[PDB]
Formats: sequence, C-alpha cells, structure tokens
Amino acid sequence: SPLPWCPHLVAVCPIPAAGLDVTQPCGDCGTIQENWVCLSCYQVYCGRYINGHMLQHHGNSGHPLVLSYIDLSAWCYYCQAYVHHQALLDVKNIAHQNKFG
Ligand SMILES: O=C(O)CCc1nc2cc3nc(CCC(=O)O)sc3cc2s1
Ligand SMILES: [Zn+2]
Ligand SMILES: [Zn+2]
Ligand SMILES: [Zn+2]
Repeated sequence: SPLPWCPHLVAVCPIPAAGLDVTQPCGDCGTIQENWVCLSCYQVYCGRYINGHMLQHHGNSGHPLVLSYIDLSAWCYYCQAYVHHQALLDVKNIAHQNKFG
C-alpha cells in the first residue's frame, strides 16, 4: 500500500533523451543487480543489498525519488516510503515497456 502522494513529487523530471534502459548497470560499481534509476537526474545506481550506491547518491545529491528496475516501484528517501501517483505513471510505463518488451 504505497503513499498516494508525497511532497517530493515536484522533483520528478522528464526522462532522458534516449529513454530508459532497465538493464543499465550501476554507474559506480557496474553491478547488473538491484539497480534503481533516479527520477531527478536519471543516473542509475544499485540498491542497499548490493553496494548501496543509490542511497549514496541520495546523500550526495539530495535527490528524493528512485524507480526500481526489478519491480517498477518508486521509493522516496525523505518520506521513507513507496509512492504511487499520476506524476510517476509515464516513467513507470516507459520502464515497463523496456523491461517486458
Ligand atoms: O528494512 C527496514 O529497516 C525497514 C524500513 C525499510 N527500509 C527500506 C529501504 C528501502 N530503500 C529503497 C530504495 C533502494 C535502495 O537504496 O535500496 S526501497 C526500500 C524499502 C525499505 S523498507
Ligand atoms: Zn553499485
Ligand atoms: Zn539523481
Ligand atoms: Zn517524499
């Protein structure tokens, strides 16, 4: 049951020119596992169970919201919750198309 809104949705940006690549590896360690994409700047970094690079990215940029390339959920690091909202539908849909074909 994600939150239906959070105060950080305002920081969600339009996706890169080239679209999304759900097989893009972590920009720091290159892992192919458990990556997330940043919904502000669209850099890709790994989850807390691999090397924690997305949490590091959150700390060093302040960017709030990230989308999972495993299950297309969106986490806000400030609110410490999952969020779903209209503002996230396009990025979720584009990711889902790229993932499942
Ligand atoms: O496990 C606990 O201590 C209880 C509360 C939780 N912390 C989480 C952190 C978390 N970070 C996410 C973004 C991706 C990443 O950096 O791994 S999704 C996600 C889900 C949970 S549930
Ligand atoms: Zn990494
Ligand atoms: Zn970012
Ligand atoms: Zn938030």
